[PDB]
Amino acid sequence: PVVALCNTNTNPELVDFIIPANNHQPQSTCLLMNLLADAVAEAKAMPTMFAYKPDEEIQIEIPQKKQITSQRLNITRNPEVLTRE
Amino acid sequence: ITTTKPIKAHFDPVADLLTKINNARKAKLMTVTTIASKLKIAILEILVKEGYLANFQVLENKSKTKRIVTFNLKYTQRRIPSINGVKQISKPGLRIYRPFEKLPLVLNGLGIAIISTSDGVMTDKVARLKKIGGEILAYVW
Amino acid sequence: ATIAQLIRKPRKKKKVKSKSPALHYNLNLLNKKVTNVYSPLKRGVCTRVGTMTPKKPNSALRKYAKVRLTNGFEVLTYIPGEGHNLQEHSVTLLRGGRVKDLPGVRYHIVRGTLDTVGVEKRRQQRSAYGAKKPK
RNA sequence: AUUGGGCGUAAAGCAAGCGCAGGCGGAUUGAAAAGUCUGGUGUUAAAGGCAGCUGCUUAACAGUUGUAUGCAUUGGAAACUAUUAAUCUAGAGUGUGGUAGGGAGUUUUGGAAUUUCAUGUGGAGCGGUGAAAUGCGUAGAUAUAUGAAGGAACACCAGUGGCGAAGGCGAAAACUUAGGCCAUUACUGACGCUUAGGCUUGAAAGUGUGGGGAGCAAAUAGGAUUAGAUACCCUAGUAGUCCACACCGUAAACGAUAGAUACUAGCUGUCGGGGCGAUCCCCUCGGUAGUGAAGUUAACACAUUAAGUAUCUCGCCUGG
RNA sequence: CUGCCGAUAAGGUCUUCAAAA
Ligand SMILES: [Mg+2]
Ligand SMILES: [Mg+2]
Ligand SMILES: [Mg+2]
Ligand SMILES: [Mg+2]
Ligand SMILES: [Mg+2]
Ligand SMILES: [Mg+2]
Ligand SMILES: [Mg+2]
Ligand SMILES: [Mg+2]
Ligand SMILES: [Mg+2]
Ligand SMILES: [Mg+2]
Ligand SMILES: [Mg+2]
Ligand SMILES: [Mg+2]
Ligand SMILES: [Mg+2]
Ligand SMILES: [Mg+2]
Ligand SMILES: [Mg+2]
Ligand SMILES: [Mg+2]
Ligand SMILES: [Mg+2]
Ligand SMILES: [Mg+2]
Repeated sequence: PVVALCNTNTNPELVDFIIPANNHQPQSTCLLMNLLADAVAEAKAMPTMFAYKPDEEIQIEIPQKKQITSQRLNITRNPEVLTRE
Repeated sequence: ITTTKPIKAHFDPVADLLTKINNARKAKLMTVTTIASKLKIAILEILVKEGYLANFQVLENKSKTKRIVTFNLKYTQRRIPSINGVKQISKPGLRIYRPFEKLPLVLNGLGIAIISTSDGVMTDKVARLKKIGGEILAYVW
Repeated sequence: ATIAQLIRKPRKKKKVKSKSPALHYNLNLLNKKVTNVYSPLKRGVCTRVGTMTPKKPNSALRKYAKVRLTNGFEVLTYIPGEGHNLQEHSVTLLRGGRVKDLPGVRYHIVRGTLDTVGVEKRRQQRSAYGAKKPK
């Protein structure tokens, strides 16, 4: 079994437990990644981090380095494969 | 029920439906549309009795001058169809007429053979029961 | 192709040709016409004995013969064996075959049958070369 | 290879088009019953065929009973095809309204550039090559400035482009003219696809007659190179390349992929019509490209413009 | 940075084998 956070560009056949989500945002990823970790920690009998939790304890910050921009650009770095004769 | 696209169909009436079914199965599509004819309507009725398609609805225009049948395929929960392969026998040009003694059995009865003898389209088993044969439209298994 | 196309021009089968054509021609002599009647083996008369060289891999001296059969066809027939009594003018009873070394030769002389002698000093596979059982 | 094969790169899609006969062919209603199915009767000589049995010591064999196939006639079935009598518009056309084009022919017009000639200035080479030599030049060449004559082809625009069935089409204008795309509350009402035979067009070379000839150059002459050079290089150079009218009908005439019809993920461009109204960009309907999964292929690869799932028709292939 | 630069007699080995350890 393999679970994954597909982000609209993945073949759904390969994954089993698909989890529709983002993958480019340093906030969505962490929330979801901790959530799976949270299941494991509860099964292992250690306290949870994000799951089954109110607003004040789920709050997370946006890493450094208006709204956040989840735009895919840098298309100019895809020219035609060198050809011609 | 309303549409948005123009509906066209081929001139040959058995393989037109057959192409629609085969393309939808391979492309995993479910709902398709085509023009409605009485031969095409009758073959779809026996198909749903045999349990190869789920629903089959024939419709007419608001003027009563055109009819188009829009059928859907019967996919299981895991999304694999019930139809495995379709092949037409009595193609245009060469029409196939076989007597009762030579009525074919498709995949030892697993598939169904469409035979329109004298009372419209008719399955192979019931054709054998009445001991009467005739035009053979297509093989479906 | 198409049902209509084949109805107009049906499927014509490819022909079949023999490997020993000269053995299936019979000349009547009273009318001088040649009919095509198959015959296993035929009698002829030799015209020129000698030797030929094989194609490429093989290297040797193989004894050929230009024998004219009871018909009017001249065929080069290999004398299959070690040693021959052919004397340029003689009668032979040719059979079918095709030696691969010499190009053009497509017949063999049945040994030890008519004027041609048998192949003595042979104890193996004699029934084919024609030698009396040592006994 | 009807059952039972193929035509991009292995044999095989005619160069393309207009197309009669033939084949195939939208939907609904009525009749007939030619195909189609079925019942009855007649017949399909005997031997042989298959099954069972008997008789030869069993067998081979002989006899014995059974055992189909087709044709005709008669009585029914009416789903499909064919025939006939009619209705409908969705296929295909026509008209109105938008509209893009190097689509074609005929007749005129224009400027650079080359060559030749005319007139000045000028004074020793120019030209050509790997290096040179034929060749041109004190009869003043090359060069420079002006002018005249003549023929051929139409820089830039010019394209990750447009048009035509193909060959092909690119300076400007006039006349004549072909097809195409989009929207149609209009009209006819299956009039449609393919096409043996037939007809039309068809790059360049070539032919016949009459013009034209600036440049270039098969054939030819000379100088080089070379062991030799009838070739690659150079200097000359006729037919030809050009026009009008008559033929020839072949090309790697290639997308090496016949035409028509319906369906099958998506993404990025670009062109035209339409909808909105600065462009730009969004949507719809089409043409032309790239990438790309299912699918196909021997592999390369094709992939909504198929070589994919299927049907119709024509042409073609059967080892070297 | 384009000179020049042509030829090479015939036929031939070599994989025995996995039954298995
Ligand atoms: Mg083959
Ligand atoms: Mg070929
Ligand atoms: Mg072609
Ligand atoms: Mg060809
Ligand atoms: Mg046409
Ligand atoms: Mg016709
Ligand atoms: Mg019909
Ligand atoms: Mg009989
Ligand atoms: Mg007998
Ligand atoms: Mg001048
Ligand atoms: Mg020409
Ligand atoms: Mg000379
Ligand atoms: Mg010259
Ligand atoms: Mg000439
Ligand atoms: Mg040709
Ligand atoms: Mg590709
Ligand atoms: Mg041959
Ligand atoms: Mg040298």
